[PDB]
Amino acid sequence: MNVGEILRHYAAGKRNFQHINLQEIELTNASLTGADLSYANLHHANLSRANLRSADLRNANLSHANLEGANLEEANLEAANLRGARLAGANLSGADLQEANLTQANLGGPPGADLSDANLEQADLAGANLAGAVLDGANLHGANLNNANLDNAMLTRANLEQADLSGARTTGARLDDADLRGATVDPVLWRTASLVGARVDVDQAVAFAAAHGLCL
Amino acid sequence: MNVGEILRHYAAGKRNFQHINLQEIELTNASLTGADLSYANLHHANLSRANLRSADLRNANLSHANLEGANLEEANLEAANLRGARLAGANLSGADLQEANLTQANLGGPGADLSDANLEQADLAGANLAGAVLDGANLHGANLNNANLDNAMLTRANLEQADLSGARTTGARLDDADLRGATVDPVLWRTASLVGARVDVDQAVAFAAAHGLCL
Repeated sequence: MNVGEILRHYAAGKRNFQHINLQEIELTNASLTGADLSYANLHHANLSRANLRSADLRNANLSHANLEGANLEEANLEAANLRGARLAGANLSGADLQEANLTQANLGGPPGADLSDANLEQADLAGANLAGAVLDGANLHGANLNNANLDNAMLTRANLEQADLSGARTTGARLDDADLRGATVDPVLWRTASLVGARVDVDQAVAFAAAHGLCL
Repeated sequence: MNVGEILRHYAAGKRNFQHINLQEIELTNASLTGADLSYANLHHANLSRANLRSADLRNANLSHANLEGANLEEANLEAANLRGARLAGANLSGADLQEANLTQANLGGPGADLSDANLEQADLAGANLAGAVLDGANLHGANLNNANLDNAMLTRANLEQADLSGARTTGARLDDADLRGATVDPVLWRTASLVGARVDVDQAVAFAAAHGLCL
């Protein structure tokens, strides 16, 4: 299916486009709210500035898709493939992104995506850039953040239980009131992140002290 | 006994002056090394710049004594009363000061040197040790209530079982100190350098907590 066809259909009030192939498509500025694009192929698709608010994108292939500046508020992205996707400035506030693959995804730079209150449970964000991103209130229970860039990323009140932050850059990260229990973190995180009211284990508290040079 | 008598005796090679009353005495600059002054009364004595190296001053009353700039290296001061004593610039390097009462004592505020001193069980409550050097000192079980340790150097010091409640610790260097079991305020965790400092599990927790972490 091409651009014109699908815009027409949406304008007619059609909302079921599930399984549709839209690889490489130019839907810049396109307005597709409430659209069911579950299981859709959008590999390398240009959705720059698109409005996808409340879309069903569950299981969609969005690898290396440009969503830069797109609206995805309360979109269902569970298990969506977003590997290498360009999301700088995207609004994912409230989105269901659980189990989604966001590896290598660019979510901001010295600009930042908004993921406030998003569900990122079990999401694979390994190697992702979230520098300056906003994840205030987000659920990252069990999320993989290996080698992720969280420089200046705001994670206040976020749930990082059981999360892996190995290799994550955390300079300027704000984890105040976050729940870190059971997360795997490098000792540098203790040195870099602000952690006021952050919730931790006993093992974590010890690690925190040790990371400041204390011996036991 | 007055000044002249005792200087003469020392110059003769007499060393036993134990129990001698020298209250209020002016022994500024006096040189009294190896002197046994155990149980001596030196209340409010001026010993400014005195050399007391290797003296036995055990149980001596040195309350409000001016020892400012005095040498006390390897002196035995165990159980000496030093309450309110003026010790700015004194060298107590290597001294046995255990059980000594140093409450209210001024040790720098230019500091005194207490390197490698034995301060076990010493009462230093309310003392001023600002800028003092206690590197390597043993303060096991010492009372440091409300002590000023601003910029005091306590590296490799033993603070096991010590009470530092109310102690000011801005700029304090506790690197490689042993803190196990010491009682400290949470502010100490915030203010002192603690690299290689040895701590309890309960201390590690308190440390985190003092940085705002919740359990």
